[PDB]
Amino acid sequence: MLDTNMKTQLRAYLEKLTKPVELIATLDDSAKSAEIKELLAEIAELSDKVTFKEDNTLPVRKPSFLITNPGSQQGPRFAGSPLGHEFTSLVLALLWTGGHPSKEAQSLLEQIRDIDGDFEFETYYSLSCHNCPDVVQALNLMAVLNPRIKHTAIDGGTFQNEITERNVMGVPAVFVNGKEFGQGRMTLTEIVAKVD
Repeated sequence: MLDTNMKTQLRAYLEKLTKPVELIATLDDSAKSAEIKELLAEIAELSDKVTFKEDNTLPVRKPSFLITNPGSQQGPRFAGSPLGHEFTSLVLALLWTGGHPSKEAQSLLEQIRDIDGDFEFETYYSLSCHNCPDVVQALNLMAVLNPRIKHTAIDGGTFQNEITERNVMGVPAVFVNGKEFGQGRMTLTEIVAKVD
């Protein structure tokens, strides 16, 4: 759950929201999904621009949630716990989806918006990985920027079966359209270059 520090900090960042943001979760009856429900609950009451609904009907990982805008189905998805060192990533995805501008250069955002082709990214991370945030954040931004680019950040501690199943030896481990894309550090620019 959110610790007093995260909550207070989150409350402060959210003041940057200008558009309404929705957190749509897909849960099961497991304890893990209980945590998520509690967390998305706390987050929603830190701001009136944030709503927490749930559609446990979607053919997606459980638990998981989508960060989007009302009336929209676009945005990055977090499967498992978005805390630990990914908390900054959670904050940023909320901010970006809520209208707050990325610090990236305008010409770069544009190149990202003009990317042709459909890419379904999946990134495995651990709550304690220090090099994962930048990768997760780069792919989240791309998903907020281009509806053709999807991204699901997966907490390895909630989907362990997938870690061995895909033989993930380290994190962050990124996949695109089901196939390995790259592991370890990467920049938004290095990533954008691989997908044209």
